[PDB]
Amino acid sequence: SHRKYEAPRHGSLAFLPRKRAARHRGRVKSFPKDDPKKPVHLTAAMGYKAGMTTIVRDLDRPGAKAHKKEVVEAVTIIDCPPMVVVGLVGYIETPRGLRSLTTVWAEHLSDEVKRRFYKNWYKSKKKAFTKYAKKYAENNGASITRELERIKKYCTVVRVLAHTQIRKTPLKQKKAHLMEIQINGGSVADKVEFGRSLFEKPVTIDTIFEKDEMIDVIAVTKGHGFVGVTARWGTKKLPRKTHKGLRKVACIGAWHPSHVQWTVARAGQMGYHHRTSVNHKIYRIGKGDDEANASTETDLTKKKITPMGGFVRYGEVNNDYVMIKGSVPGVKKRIMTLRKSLFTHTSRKALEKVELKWIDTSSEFGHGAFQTAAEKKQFMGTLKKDL
Amino acid sequence: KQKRGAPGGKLKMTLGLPVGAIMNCADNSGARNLYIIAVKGAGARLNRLPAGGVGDMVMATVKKGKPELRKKVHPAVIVRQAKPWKRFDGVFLYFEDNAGVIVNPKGEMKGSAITGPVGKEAAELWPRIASNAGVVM
Amino acid sequence: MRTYEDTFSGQRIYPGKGKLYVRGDSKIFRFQNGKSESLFLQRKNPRRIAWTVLYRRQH
RNA sequence: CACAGGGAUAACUGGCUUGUGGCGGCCAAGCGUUCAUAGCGACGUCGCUUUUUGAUCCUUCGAUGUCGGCUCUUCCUAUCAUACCGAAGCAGAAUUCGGUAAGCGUUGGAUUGUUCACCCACUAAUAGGGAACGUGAGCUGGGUUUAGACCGUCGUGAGACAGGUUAGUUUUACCCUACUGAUGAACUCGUCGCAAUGGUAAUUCAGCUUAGUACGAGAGGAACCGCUGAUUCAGAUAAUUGGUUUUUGCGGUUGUCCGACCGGGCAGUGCCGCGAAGCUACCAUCUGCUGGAUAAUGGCUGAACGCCUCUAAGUCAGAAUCCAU
RNA sequence: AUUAACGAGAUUCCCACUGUCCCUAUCUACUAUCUAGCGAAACCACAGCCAAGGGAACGGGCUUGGCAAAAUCAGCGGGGAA
RNA sequence: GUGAAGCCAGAGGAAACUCUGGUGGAGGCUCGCAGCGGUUCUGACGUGCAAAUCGAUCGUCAAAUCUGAGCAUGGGGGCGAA
Ligand SMILES: [Mg+2]
Repeated sequence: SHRKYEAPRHGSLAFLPRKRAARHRGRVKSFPKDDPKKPVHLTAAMGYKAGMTTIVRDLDRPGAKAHKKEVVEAVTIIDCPPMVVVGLVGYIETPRGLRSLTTVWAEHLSDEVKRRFYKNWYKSKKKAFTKYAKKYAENNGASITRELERIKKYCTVVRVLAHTQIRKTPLKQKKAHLMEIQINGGSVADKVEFGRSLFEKPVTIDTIFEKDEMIDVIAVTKGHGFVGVTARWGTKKLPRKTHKGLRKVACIGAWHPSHVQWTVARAGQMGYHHRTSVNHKIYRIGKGDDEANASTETDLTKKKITPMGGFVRYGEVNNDYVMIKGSVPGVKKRIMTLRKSLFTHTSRKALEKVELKWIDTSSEFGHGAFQTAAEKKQFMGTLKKDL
Repeated sequence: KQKRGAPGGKLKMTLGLPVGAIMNCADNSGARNLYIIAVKGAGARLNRLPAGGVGDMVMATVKKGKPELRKKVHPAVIVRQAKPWKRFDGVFLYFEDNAGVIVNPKGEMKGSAITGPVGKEAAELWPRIASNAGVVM
Repeated sequence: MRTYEDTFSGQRIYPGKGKLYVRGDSKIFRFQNGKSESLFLQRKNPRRIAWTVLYRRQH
């Protein structure tokens, strides 16, 4: 007989395989559509997630109830030390898909990247690219300069291999991360020469992104061990007087089709899935050499964005950083991935031009009350340990 | 075409009191408490009781007061609640008690005076309650 | 932007922190954190609380 | 109450039939101020379905757990609302008849064990059904349907009543398969990639302006574009607010024990106040894309059939549909 | 036919109270979990992937199709008319 | 805990008589530990610690209360506040 009262479905079938992600680093599955009339430019970056904080600004939205008044919004801080180009790859088209056919690395590599190709680096001989270097300084790089011509002739898209400098962060890890970034240049000749220039030289994120524009975020979510049905999918709990368990589901299928189906809710893994979050606004790109990268045009204090005592379960930020409106998937210290957007934004809310007015820098380790130690001292008075 | 009573433009806030709540009454209409039986702009979902917050219309009866108002169903509006909630400016606030007034379906009050403070949201949406109230927030 | 002073304990308050409590007789109180608010609701006296700003000034 | 047996023989599912039950057609005397077919339809007649009830007894009596409710998934269209359209005894508004269409929804309560029903209120709407009359090693045990007991009618009596009432034990999964997840031998060890196939996701409403305008004698009274919000659903996150306290962190305090003070044990965490970190809440915050091909319908050129005609050859636009991103 | 006191008797309403509920969240102890030692039972024609067909009128085995890759761990309660 | 008869003193009234304060300690009376019993959770376990147990919550508790040993009634017979 039919179901008495109707109701929607618990959980979504779109994100169906609820299993642990296959790899720890996020995976960009599609790059923005190529346009051959722009100038050459990269289309992605990568960094580390520091924490969250609070700001205050004034709104510019004609017709709203809060037009030209002060709002309170949450933001997140990503720590982005520069990247170093290492090489480039070229793909051609085939009746079975795209495929790569050449790679050309740079002459000298760092210990950071070389540590990635090994699982036991300490008791090794570290001979990663030793013989490859001899290709350079042999017949004047003849073998090197032929592969590049091949990419110029046959290939149709080009990508750049880049790696981070993890030694410039408070992390305990020493193994760098490596990934690919596509170039949307204008011609295959142009975008291979531009790639060649950037060999073994750092590139900063302010040449990649720009303020108050919309981006996409890719990462791997937080992990929970092994959870029941009530928390995994969100089903109602059974009455208090139920024998043989209460936090369950009651009917997992009708007599016929005679098998348990793939659409019923059951216990298993929670978290550590791959996710792609979209439509995030950039509020600020802060430089690292500046010593007032948390001030504003109205709050003329001199301070840096690190709270009083460093972000909890993280160090301090001494590099460039980006401020993003909202939340992003992933815990602190985890490798974040940023990339340009695929959509077209004409909504009068994604086109707003933001100008902040205050940035919180209080301690998140408790009920923090002051902004700077100078402020605390002048208010606190004098203590017994100040001699 | 008599439009169904529902405040237009009301931003979302934490709903403090559901169906079955007994709030106070703050006006000279002769009632003392109010018993909620419905909420106007309510939705529809299995097992979920409807609820409302400061500012929106409610259908309610009276259970103790002048015998000329009892055993009937009146439209009412809430004016202050006891559960914290935040505005766009980022500050939380809350009163001591739950209270409401009796109105017309068109939006006119029945009584003539309000006794106590009033939430800012109620003033903006209903012009009559604002013009007749004292201290707001 | 603006800042406020805690009613019970005189601590400074920035935007977003604390809450605002309105008493029955149209008097508005602000508390910087839970500790101030909880003590006030128990009818305690600020004068006898050692860490208050008023207690320090009084002595 | 007992024994030997019976599916040769009943009470439930399943199977053939469809009288009764439900739904749809064909002719046209007439209703509709005049006018058979805007909307209906007598006297007759042709069908469809197995969510009603009957008829039969084919399968189970060395047993297939027999009412209802709670939770959950999926399927059908005879379409309540949502998309786009064709008709009217369609001026506007509110409505009635039909098409493509099952993608997306279809509520909160008082009385009854109820299925069924009838009232209150919100909403865009509160459509109809199947899966062994879905669902008891998933729950509950209010009713029926063991033994105790009371009343009324019947019987001389033991006792009877699809008459009323009260109290009455709900067992087992570790095996196989199915499902949710997690390892893994063979071609040396690794890093960076392609994508066959499988899955798929968003939904509805409100306010301002258009507008006191088009329409109409008047009373009344719309719509596209534009702007801002909200209901249901989905994926994350913890700066702020709240919850949690074995941080047994700090303090207060009762009884007893260490001769007294200090410092401590025990009262399965003695009790109370505050309480960081972590976890967490539409009780908190952020986010949810656009290309192709079409159906109903409206058209262009145009014969068959010197005229006409959206179709016969060719072709244009086009939906919450279908396939992809 | 009434009836004060009495009742682990059946039934209706009111005040106070609450996680019964809206709507779920967290903490503690003992298992479940892994290891060393010891170490059973119920049950079992052969065994174990589906759709339609016909058949004793609801097949794991038959006919026609779909398909189909070693060995395994923790849960689960659709089926084996268990 | 409540406080029945019997006894002492005082006060009001013309009289008949009526009031007030103590003393005393009755009741198949009452709250509530041990013993005795077994209402609810329709809780735990349900190839159990156990062929009827465990936990919390409950009924009675100075009398028709609980209990040991010796003796009597024997199967169409005994015994039964049924
Ligand atoms: Mg007019």
